[PDB]
Amino acid sequence: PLESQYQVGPLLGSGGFGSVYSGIRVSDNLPVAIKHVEKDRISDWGELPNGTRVPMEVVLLKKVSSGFSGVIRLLDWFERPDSFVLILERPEPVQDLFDFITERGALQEELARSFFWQVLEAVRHCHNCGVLHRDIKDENILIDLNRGELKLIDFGSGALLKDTVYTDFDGTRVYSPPEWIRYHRYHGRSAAVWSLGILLYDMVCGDIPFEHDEEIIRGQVFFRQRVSSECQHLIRWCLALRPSDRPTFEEIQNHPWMQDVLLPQETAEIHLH
Ligand SMILES: Clc1ccc2c(c1)N(CCC1CCNCC1)c1ccccc1O2
Repeated sequence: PLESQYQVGPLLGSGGFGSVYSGIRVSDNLPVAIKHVEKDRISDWGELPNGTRVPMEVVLLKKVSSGFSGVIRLLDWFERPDSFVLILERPEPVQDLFDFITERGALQEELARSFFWQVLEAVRHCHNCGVLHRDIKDENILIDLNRGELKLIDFGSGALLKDTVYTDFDGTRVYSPPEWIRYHRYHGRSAAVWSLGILLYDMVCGDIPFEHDEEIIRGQVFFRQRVSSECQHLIRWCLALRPSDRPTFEEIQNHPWMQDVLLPQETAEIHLH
C-alpha cells in the first residue's frame, strides 16, 4: 500500500540518513519526502505505544510531530523486509540552509537573527517533547522560501533527552563540543548550545569557525567577516569551553542581539522573495 498511496519523484539526496525522494500523496496532492533506510544500517532501536520494534528515529519523530512547529513532521511510516520507509513533510519551494549560505555567502544580521530564532524555537520544541537532536547544522535545516519558515530535519543521530551524561555521539564532528573531543562525554543541552554557536557563526560568517580538533579545544573564535559586537558576544558565549559557562536557551533568547526579530513572512518578503 506504500506504492499505491504515494507517487514517487526524483531522488533529493542520500547519505548517512539513507535515500530521500520527492513524492506526492495521491489522496490530496500533498508534497512529501520519502526516506528509505536499510535495516542493516540501523544500530538504534526503540519501541512504540503498542510495542513493535522500530528505528529510534521513528520514536523521536513521533514525539515531536504532534502539532505544528519548526520540525519536519512524520506523516506515516512503513516496514519492508529489508528497510523502513518514512513519509515526511516537504515544503515547496524549499532550499536547505547549507545550499542557501553557499549561494548567498554570509547572511545579513537581520536575516541571521530571524533564522537563528526559529532554530531556537524548534530545538526548544524538541527538548519539550523529550527529544535531543544531536546534529543541529546548516544541512539539517530547510527553508520554506515562500513562508520564510525554517524546519529541522534528520533525527537519525538523535536520542531521548536526559539529564545524565552521554558517552556516544554520531553527529557532525565540526559542530561537536570540546568536552566530546577531549573526554567522550557531554550533556544534552549544553552540547546543543555549543552547536548553536557554531551554526550562528556559520550564518553570519558564511563558514564554520573550526575545522580541526585542536581549534575546537582551543575555542578561540576569529571573525573573518564584519559582525556586530553584540553578535560576536552571543557567539563567544555559546562557544564557551566550559559547558556550565554557556547560556541557557532563555539567556540566548533574552540576549540583546536577539531582540526585535522579524516574523517569518516579513523575513521572506524582505530577504527571500
Ligand atoms: Cl525536501 C525534504 C523534506 C524532508 C527531508 C529532506 C528533504 N531531506 C533531505 C535533505 C537534503 C539536504 C541537502 N542535500 C540533499 C539532502 C532529509 C534528509 C535526512 C532526513 C530527513 C530528510 O527529510
